[PDB]
Amino acid sequence: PSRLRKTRKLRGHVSHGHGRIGKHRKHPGGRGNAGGMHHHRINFDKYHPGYFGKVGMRHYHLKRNQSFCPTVNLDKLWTLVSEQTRVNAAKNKTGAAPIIDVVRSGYYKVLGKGKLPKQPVIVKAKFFSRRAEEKIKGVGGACVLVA
Amino acid sequence: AALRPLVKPKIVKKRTKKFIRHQSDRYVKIKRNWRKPRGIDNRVRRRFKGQILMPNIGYGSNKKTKHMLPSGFRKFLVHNVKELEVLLMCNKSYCAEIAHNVSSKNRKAIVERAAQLAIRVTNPNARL
Amino acid sequence: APSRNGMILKPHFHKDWQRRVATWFNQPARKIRRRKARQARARRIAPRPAAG
Amino acid sequence: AKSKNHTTHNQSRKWHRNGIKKPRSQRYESLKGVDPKFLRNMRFAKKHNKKGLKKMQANNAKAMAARAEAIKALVVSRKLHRLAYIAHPKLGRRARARIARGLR
Amino acid sequence: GVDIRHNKDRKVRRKEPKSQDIYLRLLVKLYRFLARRTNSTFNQVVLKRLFMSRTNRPPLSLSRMIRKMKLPGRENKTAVVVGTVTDDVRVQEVPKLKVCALRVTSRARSRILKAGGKILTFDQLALDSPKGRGTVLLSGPRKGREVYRHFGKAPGTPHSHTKPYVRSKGRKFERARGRRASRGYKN
RNA sequence: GCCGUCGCUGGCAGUCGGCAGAGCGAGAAAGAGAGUGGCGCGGACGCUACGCCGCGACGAGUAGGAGGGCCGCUGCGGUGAGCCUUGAAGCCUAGGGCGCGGGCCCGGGUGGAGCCGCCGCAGGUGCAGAUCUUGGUGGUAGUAGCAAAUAUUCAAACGAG
RNA sequence: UGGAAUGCGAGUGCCUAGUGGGCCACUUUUGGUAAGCAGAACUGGCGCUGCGGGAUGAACCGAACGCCGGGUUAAGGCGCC
Ligand SMILES: [Mg+2]
Ligand SMILES: [Mg+2]
Ligand SMILES: [Mg+2]
Ligand SMILES: [Mg+2]
Ligand SMILES: [Mg+2]
Ligand SMILES: [Mg+2]
Ligand SMILES: [Mg+2]
Ligand SMILES: [Mg+2]
Ligand SMILES: [Mg+2]
Ligand SMILES: [Mg+2]
Ligand SMILES: [Mg+2]
Ligand SMILES: [Mg+2]
Ligand SMILES: [Mg+2]
Ligand SMILES: [Mg+2]
Ligand SMILES: [Mg+2]
Ligand SMILES: [Mg+2]
Ligand SMILES: [Mg+2]
Ligand SMILES: [Mg+2]
Ligand SMILES: [Mg+2]
Ligand SMILES: [Mg+2]
Ligand SMILES: [Mg+2]
Ligand SMILES: [Mg+2]
Ligand SMILES: [Mg+2]
Ligand SMILES: [Mg+2]
Ligand SMILES: [Mg+2]
Ligand SMILES: [Mg+2]
Ligand SMILES: [Mg+2]
Ligand SMILES: [Mg+2]
Repeated sequence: PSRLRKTRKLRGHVSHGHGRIGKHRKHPGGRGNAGGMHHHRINFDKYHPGYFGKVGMRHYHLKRNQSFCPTVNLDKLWTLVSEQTRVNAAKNKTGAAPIIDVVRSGYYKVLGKGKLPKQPVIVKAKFFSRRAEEKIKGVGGACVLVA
Repeated sequence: AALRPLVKPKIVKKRTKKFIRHQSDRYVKIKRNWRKPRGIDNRVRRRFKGQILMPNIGYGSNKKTKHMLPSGFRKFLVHNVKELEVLLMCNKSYCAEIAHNVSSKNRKAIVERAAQLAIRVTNPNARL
Repeated sequence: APSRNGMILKPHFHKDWQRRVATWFNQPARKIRRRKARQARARRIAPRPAAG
Repeated sequence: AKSKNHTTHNQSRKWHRNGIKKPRSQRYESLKGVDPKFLRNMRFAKKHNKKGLKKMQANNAKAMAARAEAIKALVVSRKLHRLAYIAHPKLGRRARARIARGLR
Repeated sequence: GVDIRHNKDRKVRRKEPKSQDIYLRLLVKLYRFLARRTNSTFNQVVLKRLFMSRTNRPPLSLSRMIRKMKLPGRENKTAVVVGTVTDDVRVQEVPKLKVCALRVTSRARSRILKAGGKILTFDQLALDSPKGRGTVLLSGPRKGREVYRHFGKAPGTPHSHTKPYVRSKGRKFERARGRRASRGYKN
């Protein structure tokens, strides 16, 4: 909406909001990211630190799907199964332990961040974390691997 | 037989003349409509002595008597008969002004109604 | 000139990009062309599966 | 093309347009800068302050029960002074009634 | 003339909400009435919060409302919020709660009602307890927005853990000069 | 005295009426509270709450910023049982007025076919300049000038000349 | 007994235009014979600012501005203009 913009209140003022002493010239600093090392150094150092130089090893033919590994935390682990699976193990008495298959939900690694509810589980996953496996033993449960 | 208002207060206006534009006299391209002069060396917007004046907000009219014609009535454009009944419960404080386009056949049957309704018309002898 | 705080963004508009602009105003006029030829095909193969 | 070289003219007034404010004096100032060995032992002191809790109540509740045998062992002119009493909305309610009844 | 300074004469608080919805502009009418006609500084806070932008009244989580209503003493009270009560899927047990918010997500209505709590509105609250007696005002985290991580001391500055604005994050996106003690310096 | 801005994060849903009882300006934290025993059928205004009302203080301004425009231009969706050959747009006006202003409304004339108010939507949207662009017209001015190369005169004819 | 006086509501956070040629004055002050010169310090101005006075006037004296009525002043004045 032009009728809401700022160039509709700027009709009648000579410099159109841009200065009498210093005009609105075209490119009074160069175009783009020019002068990153010479006359825009205070800005490229106060606001984009580390923008100049190399670091690390190159990797020519990088394919972003060899390193695919989406993780799920223990806090929201019990959200992969339905609700009548977590409560059925509550009402359960024969000690049976529901099998939570994670790679079926779409995660490969299991990281252990949250607390767990006191009931056994059988977590099938591709990769496990040390703590994610200890928080599962400490509640009673098995960490199955699936290639 | 004039249709008096409810109350006719004293109307006082802080200024009567129009606010002419700077240098609207030396030229014909510069109309009389006001434009706040924004030039650097301008003598009008520095408020020099004896120059043209500027429309401050100080010149505002008393709210009690703002928009009020010299007949103690406010006004209303009326495009047809039906827009009078809107005005029949504001009788003694507002008036009617039939539009410029309402032909004389309708304007006669508009002044006719406003006469019964006692609504005052500012241009009742308009077209004929 | 950069402002106070923001991104170092590289716009890829240094070629004559206004010449090779591709607008999709015929997208609704080709969805009907594809659907029409999809039912001319589903009528040419009469009882054979329509997907193929 | 010689230009003015340096000045401080308007500066002492720009400084005061938004005031010159002393820094934000907060309690519990940071512990960055303090020497390592000391700030390493203060952490070992906090890490073990809980170790003497069940012994700390045994004394806080002690001197708080003793607080009982502590405390339960100890346990301009007459005119404008009477007018400033009749003219009290609460304290003068009866000196005012005594006057209202006076005219009967 | 007087030598005052009009730099700060105009206090910038919100006189009214900027939204134009009519189920909020009616709550603001009812609470502007309670705010001026009662001597309870609760209604004044609810009114002053009904003005606030969508970024100043943030969402609450069901879990943060749990742990803020489990604090000793405040039992059988109504948890008032001015934002929305989102769900928190990483909490397994839900008690019964009397709640009053502007919105309750369709998966937090479920949990709260299956628990057995009530979900009032601000008009129901204004009828239950006009002066706001028995309530618990809450508000979600305001510095939770990812925006508040770029604010503060600019990056590339001694001890300024401020997040920079970068197209993407990777090996070769602002990791070279003002970060390595090797290449140049670091702060 | 009036206009406006700011502040009081001020006041007003209490218009609680023969199902009535008309109050919350007053120096002093809190109820014109309940129960428990010793005729005449009457009463202005208000309240588009984005509204209305009351108090004080304040009012310069380039560059720049922000807000409010029931200021204006052109088209679009709605809406005015809108206006119009009993005269639309446009233009002219020593006519009547409104608004601080941007601007606007009436009257008279001219004209001959379309046009506007409101709620939203959109933008190639407001000119005094840019040695601006195109077109038109002035003072200069009945002025400069109609001066290189010797030279014209008389009578007659045609012809309004 | 909120531990001197006087005054006044403060604190904090984003986003941000214009500017980055200045000049004058009292006092101090460096170069220069000096300059309506070149160069610093402090405060106030002009620039961005009208108004009364100084005949006139960027900067001096008074005094800072919504539109008006009455009264009184500042600095300057009161033969005539
Ligand atoms: Mg300006
Ligand atoms: Mg310019
Ligand atoms: Mg600007
Ligand atoms: Mg510039
Ligand atoms: Mg530019
Ligand atoms: Mg260099
Ligand atoms: Mg000039
Ligand atoms: Mg100037
Ligand atoms: Mg800039
Ligand atoms: Mg920016
Ligand atoms: Mg310089
Ligand atoms: Mg003043
Ligand atoms: Mg100011
Ligand atoms: Mg300000
Ligand atoms: Mg002003
Ligand atoms: Mg004329
Ligand atoms: Mg167009
Ligand atoms: Mg022109
Ligand atoms: Mg001649
Ligand atoms: Mg410059
Ligand atoms: Mg000098
Ligand atoms: Mg010089
Ligand atoms: Mg300048
Ligand atoms: Mg200034
Ligand atoms: Mg001055
Ligand atoms: Mg002199
Ligand atoms: Mg006077
Ligand atoms: Mg004199």
